[PDB]
Amino acid sequence: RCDPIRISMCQNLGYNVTKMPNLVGHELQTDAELQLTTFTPLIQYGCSSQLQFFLCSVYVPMCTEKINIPIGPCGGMCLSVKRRCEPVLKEFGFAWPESLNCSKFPPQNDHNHMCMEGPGD
Ligand SMILES: *[C@@H]1O[C@H](CO)[C@@H](O[C@@H]2O[C@H](CO)[C@@H](O)[C@H](O)[C@H]2NC(C)=O)[C@H](O)[C@H]1NC(C)=O
Ligand SMILES: *[C@@H]1O[C@H](CO)[C@@H](O)[C@H](O)[C@H]1NC(C)=O
Repeated sequence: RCDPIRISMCQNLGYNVTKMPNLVGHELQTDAELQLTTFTPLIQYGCSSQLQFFLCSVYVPMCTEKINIPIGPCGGMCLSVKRRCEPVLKEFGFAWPESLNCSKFPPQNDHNHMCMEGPGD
């Protein structure tokens, strides 16, 4: 039921299996890996120690046999990462993309919603 993560920048997270489609709409890991390259300057810059985990959690979200939904990031981590990384996008004339809008993620790991919050699987 769950597929291993083929994306190289996503291979050290604490989980290693996923299920497409991801939280951005890709059916294929390979398309997600291509789109991920857009962010490598940001990752290289080091605006947030959580950026890689956050992007991987969105582009290649955690799958488990016990759960029928992709498990993505919590809104809290998204807001934290946005706070640190959006300034870098903006100084270069870009913006925090709509597809990473922090509203589309659950606010906290509830018993009413599941999401990840740190580099914790
Ligand atoms: C981010 O996502 C949120 C949640 O969908 C958006 O909030 C809605 O935005 C639309 C478009 O203007 C409004 O019609 C709704 O009334 C908004 N809902 C709420 C609760 O604010 C938001 O527009 C998106 N963009 C940003 C930058 O936050
Ligand atoms: C995936 O990662 C976990 C983390 O400890 C490891 O125990 C498991 O053997 C790994 N499996 C694969 C297929 O990478």
